[PDB]
Amino acid sequence: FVVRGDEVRQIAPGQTGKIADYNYKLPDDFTGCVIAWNSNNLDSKVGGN
Amino acid sequence: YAWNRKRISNCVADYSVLYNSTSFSTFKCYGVSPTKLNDLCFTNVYADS
Ligand SMILES: *[C@@H]1O[C@H](CO)[C@@H](O)[C@H](O)[C@H]1NC(C)=O
Ligand SMILES: *[C@@H]1O[C@H](CO)[C@@H](O)[C@H](O)[C@H]1NC(C)=O
Repeated sequence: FVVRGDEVRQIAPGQTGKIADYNYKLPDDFTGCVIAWNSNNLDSKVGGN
Repeated sequence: YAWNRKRISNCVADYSVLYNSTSFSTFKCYGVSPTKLNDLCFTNVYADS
């Protein structure tokens, strides 16, 4: 998925916020990995995507 | 250097009201997990802004 930058820290087992409560909610036993990278070059339109 | 500090007094502390106001880049919590912040009552609270 694509999120806001200040919200990447919300993609973690224990987190609260709009993403971690209403949107995604990673489990407490995730046993995986979270890759995240800035995509302002891709997911951004000159008028705003 | 001259940081403020205030009492919070009687309150319901629901950070959900702040969700479409600004995204908190840093929301590290110590001694208390964020997920439990909605199931707790605090006898004293200070701001330190
Ligand atoms: C708060 O909600 C309104 C209603 O959709 C929205 O237009 C506004 O942008 C929200 N606040 C922020 C900071 O996004
Ligand atoms: C913050 O204060 C400004 C100016 O009074 C106001 O325009 C804005 O809506 C306020 N934001 C919130 C979340 O109350």
